[PDB]
Amino acid sequence: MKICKACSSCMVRTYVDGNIIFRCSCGESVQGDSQNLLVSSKVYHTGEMEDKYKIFIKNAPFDPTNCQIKKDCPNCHLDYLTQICIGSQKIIILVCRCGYMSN
Amino acid sequence: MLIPVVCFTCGFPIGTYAAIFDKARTEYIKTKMLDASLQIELKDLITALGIPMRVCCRTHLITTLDYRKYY
Amino acid sequence: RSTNKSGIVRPQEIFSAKPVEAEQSSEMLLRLKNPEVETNKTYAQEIANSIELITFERLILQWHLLYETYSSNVMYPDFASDVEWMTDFLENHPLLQPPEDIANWCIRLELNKTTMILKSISLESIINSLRAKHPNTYIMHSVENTIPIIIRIYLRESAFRATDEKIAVNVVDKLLNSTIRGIPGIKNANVVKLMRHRVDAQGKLVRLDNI
Amino acid sequence: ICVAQSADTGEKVGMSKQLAITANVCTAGEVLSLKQRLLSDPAIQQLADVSNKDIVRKGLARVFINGEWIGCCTNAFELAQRYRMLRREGKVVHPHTTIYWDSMVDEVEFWLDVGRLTRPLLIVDNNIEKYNQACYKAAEARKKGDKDWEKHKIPFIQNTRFTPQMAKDILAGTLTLEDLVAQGICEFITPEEAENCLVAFSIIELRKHKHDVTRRFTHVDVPQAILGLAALVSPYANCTQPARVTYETNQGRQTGGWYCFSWPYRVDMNRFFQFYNEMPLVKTIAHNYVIPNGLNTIVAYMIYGGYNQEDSVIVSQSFIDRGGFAGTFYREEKVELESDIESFG
Amino acid sequence: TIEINSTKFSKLRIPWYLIFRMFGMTGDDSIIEQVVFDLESNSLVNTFMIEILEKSIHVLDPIFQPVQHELNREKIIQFLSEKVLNERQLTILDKILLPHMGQTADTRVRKLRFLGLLIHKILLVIMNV
Amino acid sequence: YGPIETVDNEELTEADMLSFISAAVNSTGLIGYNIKSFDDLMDNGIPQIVKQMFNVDITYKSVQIQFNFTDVNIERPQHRNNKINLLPNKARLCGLSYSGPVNLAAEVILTEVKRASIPPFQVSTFPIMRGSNRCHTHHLSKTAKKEIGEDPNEPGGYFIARGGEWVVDLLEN
Amino acid sequence: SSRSGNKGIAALALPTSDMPFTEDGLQPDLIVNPHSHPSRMTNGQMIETTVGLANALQGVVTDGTAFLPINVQLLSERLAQEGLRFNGCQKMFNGQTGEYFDAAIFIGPTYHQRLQKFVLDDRYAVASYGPTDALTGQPLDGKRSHGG
Amino acid sequence: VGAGSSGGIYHLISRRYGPQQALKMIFATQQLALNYVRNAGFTVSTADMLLTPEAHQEVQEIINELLLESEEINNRLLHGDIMPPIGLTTHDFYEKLQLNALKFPDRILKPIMNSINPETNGLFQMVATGAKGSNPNMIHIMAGIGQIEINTQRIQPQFSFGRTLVYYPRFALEAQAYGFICNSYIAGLTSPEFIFGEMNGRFDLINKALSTSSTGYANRKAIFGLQS
RNA sequence: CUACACAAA
DNA sequence: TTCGCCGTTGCGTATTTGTGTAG
DNA sequence: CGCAACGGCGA
Ligand SMILES: [Zn+2]
Ligand SMILES: [Zn+2]
Ligand SMILES: [Zn+2]
Repeated sequence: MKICKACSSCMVRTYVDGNIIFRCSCGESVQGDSQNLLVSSKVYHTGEMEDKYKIFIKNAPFDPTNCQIKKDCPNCHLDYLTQICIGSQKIIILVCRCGYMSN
Repeated sequence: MLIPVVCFTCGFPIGTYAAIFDKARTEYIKTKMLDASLQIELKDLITALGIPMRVCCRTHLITTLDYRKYY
Repeated sequence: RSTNKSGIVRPQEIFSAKPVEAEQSSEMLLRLKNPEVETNKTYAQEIANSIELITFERLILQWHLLYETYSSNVMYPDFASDVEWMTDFLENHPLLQPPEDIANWCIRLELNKTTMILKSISLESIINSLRAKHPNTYIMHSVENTIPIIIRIYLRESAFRATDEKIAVNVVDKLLNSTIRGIPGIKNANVVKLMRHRVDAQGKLVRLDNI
Repeated sequence: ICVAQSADTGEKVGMSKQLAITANVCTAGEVLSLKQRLLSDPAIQQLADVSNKDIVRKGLARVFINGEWIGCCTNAFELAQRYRMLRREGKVVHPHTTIYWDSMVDEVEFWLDVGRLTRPLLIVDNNIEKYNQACYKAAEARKKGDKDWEKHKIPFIQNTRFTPQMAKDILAGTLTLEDLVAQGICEFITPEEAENCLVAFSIIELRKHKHDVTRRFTHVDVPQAILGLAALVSPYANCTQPARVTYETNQGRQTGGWYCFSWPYRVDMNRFFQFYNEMPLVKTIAHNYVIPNGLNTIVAYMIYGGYNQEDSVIVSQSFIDRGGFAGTFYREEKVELESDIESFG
Repeated sequence: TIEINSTKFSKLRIPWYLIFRMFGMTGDDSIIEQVVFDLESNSLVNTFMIEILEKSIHVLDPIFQPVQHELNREKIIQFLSEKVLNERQLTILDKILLPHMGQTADTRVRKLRFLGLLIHKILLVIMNV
Repeated sequence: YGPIETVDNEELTEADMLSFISAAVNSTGLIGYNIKSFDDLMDNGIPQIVKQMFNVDITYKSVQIQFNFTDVNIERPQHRNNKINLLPNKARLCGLSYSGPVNLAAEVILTEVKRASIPPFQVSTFPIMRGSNRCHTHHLSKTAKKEIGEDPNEPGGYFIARGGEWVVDLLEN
Repeated sequence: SSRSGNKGIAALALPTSDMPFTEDGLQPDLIVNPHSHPSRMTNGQMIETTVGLANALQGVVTDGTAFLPINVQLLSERLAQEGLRFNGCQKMFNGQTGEYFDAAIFIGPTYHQRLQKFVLDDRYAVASYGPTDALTGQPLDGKRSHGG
Repeated sequence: VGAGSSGGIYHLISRRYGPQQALKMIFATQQLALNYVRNAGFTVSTADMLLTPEAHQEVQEIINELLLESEEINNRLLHGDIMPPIGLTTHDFYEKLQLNALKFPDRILKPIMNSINPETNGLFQMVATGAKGSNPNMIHIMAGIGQIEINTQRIQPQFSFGRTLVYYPRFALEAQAYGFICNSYIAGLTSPEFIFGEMNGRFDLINKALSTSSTGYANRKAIFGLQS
């Protein structure tokens, strides 16, 4: 996001002609270089699960409806660990209430 | 609305002892103490009434609802 | 049942005379030539792999559409360690010079090596398919004999006669949809065991279970 | 919702649902009192004090009451648990309020609106705090090098406070569901709150996992609670194909019987009053609350001349004559006089 | 597009940022923040959210062309009144826009926070999370 | 609460939990949700709907009219023979509606001001659920219901309108 | 119909002398085809008959509520302890001929319901004349209109 | 002699002497059979569908081996050893593995038939002679229901995120959580097993309810396209 | 006759 | 200039039976 | 609810 410094609004990209001109509705421009040259991108199945389920994975040990298994928490030394099976690839995450988050 | 005059299945006259059975059963349940009352065995009571060991006759004797108990 | 064959969908396709593009359960049964060789499962599996359609999007780990141009130049800071293989490509291909009218656009594609090996596809095959199908682009590639393969596609000038962003995005879409291998319209191609009858030299009609 | 009761034919299959036997419909609660209590809670930060940046930077949890966002709390789970305990006490929070905690978006939702389905569920308590304390003690023993660290661990206990004495008192009329709720033995759970509940389907299952620390039930159910009144008429319904239980729910409601107890004072149309009714020899709990319609016919499962094939039945003419399923059908003829023009004669 | 299915308003898909503008908080970055909850935050969640919000802002509305880039509340509110007295429209808007949030002038920033939360939830469902 | 380790339950059978089912059904009453909802309606909701939501204040061309209803009361159903009570069986037989009178008192303000107060009056009749707090059989023994031609073993929950009995459904929303 | 959902239409009514009877004189009220069971899986009715056979002899009414613990082996042993066979089957004689069946017949009390579908209400027969529609000139619709 | 039996005796009688003769022969043979059963007698009893304790233990062992294979698949999932084929996700491959693992072996009939006397079992004789019922009917009644499949897949987690029912925890791995019924009808299903069976039965009822309208519209269109 | 509701196969 | 698109309209969504209720 | 003309305006 390129926020106009005068009116606090989104600026268009307007790649005219050989460079990048951050044209705004009010008229102010910043131009900019380097990072602002990535027009678009798409990344195929790289970075998921933990990022979008961060809240749920944090809350999992405290949800009583989550499954538990009988194995030790190395950090915490309980006998039980909360088991999560998230996504279409069925990633198994063992998480403890102390903070253990076996990846 | 009452215990039938004769057994619906074979025609044995259980209505002869219908009233005696009703009141004797109320008495016999009272000394034996809604669901626990139904599980009290009435084999001896019905046999003493003279009714034979017939599945149909005892069925219709003990299961028929009395309208006077509901209205 | 399961390729939507649930309900009246296939009978509705049949009875309503639905067009080929409106079918949800299209299938073909293809026999190998030389009925002496249609008895080896490995050869049939190789042919099945060879005919299944593969587009460019299935070999791409990720792609980036950059405004940067190249000169035989301003470059994106993130993909700055690419100049080594750009120099290597330029020195190893003295016949494919950068366009004298190259446009200020680029497409940096990261190739999935695991998918490429799992499909027996080579970098040369991909580049040859891209150049033939998309003449008004200038493909630049890293070295396959290694860090992942990087491909840079620069629109020449002719893709533009809509803002240049829109033309570049549609060119990205066209490149990602370009078929690398296989015949169009073939999602999958699995090998099936066929029961067929055949007459021998003795004139007996035998049921061949091993087709 | 009764998982069995539905139409067995036509477009009305699964269209008209039936309340389960213990299911109730909530009335509107004191939303304003709970809102005042929440906004006076030191644990809840007001909407005008915390910004959207603080909600994600500090991991604040949005608190809703009747769908209205009223603030944020430091930790959603503790707030929901504290208010669940307050509801269990029953004084400050009405027992019929819904306290829901969404673990996927970190939100606590309170619901007190009309139309919520509720059912009472027996609460299952455990010693998980003491279990964890024993685990930490055993870990400390292992760190110290003790060769008998196992004796520090205590077995896990999970159980309900419902006891057979309370069952006897319930059957004896001394104990009621209100006393069960006030004592904290059971609580009302709404389908939204039910998503926060891990329920043992039976006391048998609760007893099976009594010492299982990996199955920590929040409630224990009574399996008959998943059926409606008409579905419970069917005996040994779990031994019957469930579609036939649906068939019975349909047929159990067209059965002739004492359609009304005040029939002689009613001019009813197309109403059938069957004289003789019997309690089933094998009754179900549905007959504690509704009158049984039908008779305990003696049935021979046999081939007799091929007159009972393809759902036909051979009946005893004598059983018909004696009054078996006999009754009175009633019709009515209501004719208005319109105005002074018409008269009866 | 945010549509209010009230009596006076119907079939009129006001852009979300325009509705945010009519209730104050003219800062467009602040309007985006009302949906993403953290403007200067990493992770692929906020980036995808913000890119969608960019596209939603930078699209020609076929029926809200004049006020699409307008930055004062007056012109947008007057356009809304034409399409459907400034303080009359803005007061009749809060009686139909999230009444459970409140119907008074004070409850407007919280109404916008709730609207941004709703848009955030919808766009989260768009992620297939 | 005591501890969970010392709860004696090993002799709690599956037929003992049917007692919990019985406790639940006896508490609700198997019909009680909708009778309670109707009682809540004509105890608080109808007064809420009338006292609130109706304090109209409009200005016409200029002239302004303001009037609100301050008191609302619904009575048990009545009949014309000196306002004799309408029993459910009489309504069913005669084809009447088992509707209870609604009484309203309204004060008009015009603005000069003219504070006019209207005495309480019958505004309409509201249909009455059988067994509701405004039904004539609400607090009645089974015998007392029998002498008035009523079913003693039925819980009510329905409406008598033009002689027929009607069930207002539980709509899914 | 029974409480397990097994609908049936009364096809034949037999006098008391024509109905089959057990060795001890028990005869049915209804004769239900065994072919109604195997596809419909209404084992609850079968178990209810087995339980009610012993209930009638003991003079009790027991609870057959769903999901209560059930042991069909113990119920059959209860039948045996009551003085009957392990199965509820008995030696039956044909009422019309007096000849015993070679197979023991399962007979017992099964609670049955009379569904309020009366053939006297459902049957309809119309002759060549009656009320017709004014517009189409066709007969009116159905029994209610006295033609159709 | 069955109805709709191509090449049966009545079809041959019709081919050689006419369909009216076939109808008369159907009536005559039906009278012969009914008059025979007038003396032979036929019945079905609750004991006809009861397994011996040994057969019950054998069925329990078969079901335990099925659940053991399912638990092995779950253990493989925990270790990340589930590697789907191309075109299949790990979730879909795991579901296929669980569906195949929980299938009843064809030897489930051995305990059923060890408890059955084929000469006197009315239920078995109805099934085996083609009069009524099928082998799955006998297996469901006596041995066990097995896995409940709706649209050729297990019970989907519809209750909540990763939950099939309020009785099973989130992301449960046991087969029972997704519609595997270890009980038979004679043994009596538990509450969640009955819920899954009710799901299946309701699905069948809905299918029967809506197929009528779809097929009726198709039939009318075909009739009007073909009637000329 | 036009809704609508409850049912049957 | 010849086609896609897109609201925008219509059409249609098993059969035969009963009973009500009202307008 | 879906399906299919359609006919008027963008290409
Ligand atoms: Zn600007
Ligand atoms: Zn830990
Ligand atoms: Zn008898």
